[PDB]
Amino acid sequence: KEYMILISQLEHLQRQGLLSLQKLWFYIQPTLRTMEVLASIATSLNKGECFGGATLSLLHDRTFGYTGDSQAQELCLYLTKAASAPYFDILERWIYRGIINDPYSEFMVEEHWDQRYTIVQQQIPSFLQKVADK
Amino acid sequence: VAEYGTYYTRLSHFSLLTVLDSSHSNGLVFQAFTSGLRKYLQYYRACVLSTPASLTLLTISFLFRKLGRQLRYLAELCCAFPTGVKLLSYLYKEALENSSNENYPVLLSLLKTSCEPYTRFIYDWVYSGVFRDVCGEFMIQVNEDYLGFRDKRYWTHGYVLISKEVEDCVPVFLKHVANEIYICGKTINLLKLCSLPVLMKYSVTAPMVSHVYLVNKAIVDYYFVELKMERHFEAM
Amino acid sequence: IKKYTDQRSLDRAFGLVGQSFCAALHQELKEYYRLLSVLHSQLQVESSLTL
Amino acid sequence: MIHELLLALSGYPGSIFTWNKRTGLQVSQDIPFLHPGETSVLNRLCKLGTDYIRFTEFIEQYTGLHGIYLRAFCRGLDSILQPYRQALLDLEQEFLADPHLSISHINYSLDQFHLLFPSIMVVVEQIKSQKIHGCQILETVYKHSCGGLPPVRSALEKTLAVCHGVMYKQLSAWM
Repeated sequence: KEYMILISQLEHLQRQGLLSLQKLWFYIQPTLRTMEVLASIATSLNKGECFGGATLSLLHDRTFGYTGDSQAQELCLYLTKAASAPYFDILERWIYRGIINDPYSEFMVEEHWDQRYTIVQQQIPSFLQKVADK
Repeated sequence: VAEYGTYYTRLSHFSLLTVLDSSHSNGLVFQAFTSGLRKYLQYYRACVLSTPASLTLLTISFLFRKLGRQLRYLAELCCAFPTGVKLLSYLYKEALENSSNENYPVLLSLLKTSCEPYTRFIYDWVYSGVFRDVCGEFMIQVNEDYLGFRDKRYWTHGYVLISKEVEDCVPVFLKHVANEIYICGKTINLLKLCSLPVLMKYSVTAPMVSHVYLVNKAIVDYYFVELKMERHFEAM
Repeated sequence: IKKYTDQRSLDRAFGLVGQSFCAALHQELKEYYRLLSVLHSQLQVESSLTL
Repeated sequence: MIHELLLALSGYPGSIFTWNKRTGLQVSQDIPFLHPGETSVLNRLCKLGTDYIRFTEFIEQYTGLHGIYLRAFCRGLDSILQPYRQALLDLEQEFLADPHLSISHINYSLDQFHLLFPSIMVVVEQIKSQKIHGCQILETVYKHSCGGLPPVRSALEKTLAVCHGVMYKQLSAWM
């Protein structure tokens, strides 16, 4: 949507041709490296069909495979944290009220002499396994 | 001048093949050379946009006389084929040279961008203990953490370059500091879990001397209160 | 959403919660109109005019 | 003639202007429907574009023995080609102002250059015959800017100035 605004300002110069094939292409040069990392994320999520926290770990491998070009992994770093924004609104519910409501379970849970061992890792955290134990 | 335009299609041929959304075995540093390289390419594109008026072929060949001496160096440094930390030493060598006074700042420009992933694994290794290199070319270590040993937190942890024993090619020079970011990188986490190219060289040196001394004044305090070492010496 | 506000007709049918449900969808019907005046005002006096 | 003589002047081979490796670029002898008389002065006009590509070859060999001052002498001399090449641009607009231009103004603009260009060639020739490197060039070029001919000692003062800067790289880091 934010890309489409800048284009409509280019379309306001395009009322007659004073832009050549190279001219608008020159504005797309910084944005070239940007558009292909969002492609590789989008097709990697479409192929394997992950869900929950295994997506967010998948997004961290995308941050590792790009490494270098720090200005243009920084944008996709904001993408994986905006994704962790619904992963945070569900997290507080198990630890500060007990009573958890997840849409279809997106944050790992197994509800509880003894009563069952319990194990929780079902959705898999995007960080090391000691947090799942904690 | 067609030959001058042929070295511009080499740069663009090389930059589109050295991206790591087509590889994940080739260096992060190798990618970092391109982030600076692509800025000379758009610089060319506004200057090709500025070649009209041309009343003769000379007003243009003479305009690129200056960019021509440079493009031949700056094109054929790539041609051998240096990669990784060996490429990062190949630009730093060329940045130590100046002779040519317009081929000097572009290789200066490349040197600032190309050390950005390299330097990133240094300051995190001496302040936290995480060496975040696990992908691409360059020396990958994560070190073999041991809780069974407590003798510096480790008993295997190779060296930071596991065959040459060297680190190089970034302002300072890393032929002293390199042996000491080693010894302080073990112990920072022993606290935790139980004008000239030579002028700018002398401005980095004392900061790299400062942080090892700052890390040494934390592990010395940790020693005094937890070892009671003088008491073991007295007992011996 | 335009036909669904036409289905709630009768203030009292079966449920008071029924017509308040599409009373909300009548507020969000209205917000789409307040847009159409703002993109219309460029058209003439009262951009690059293409679809 | 008019654009065609600018590009023989750059030193590059023409058909009318044959390159023979024994002599550099020269106008071929006795071309019909041109009196032979105007070609003798024309041979002399080729002699400043012959020594000019005997000049770029002294550049390109050391740019793009060995010595860090060799390529510093390349950046000393390029500013001497700077008023030269600026007079190549000064002839171009003269030929748009009128395109019936005769070669006697072209001969006149280049007489300034005729005593500047063999004197720098002889300079590089004594450099390449003694096989010099480093700082002992600056004394050979200093007693050469001790030289007569007022354009030419200034020419040899710009070539002195750039490789004295590379002396300054050393002596700024050493002190």
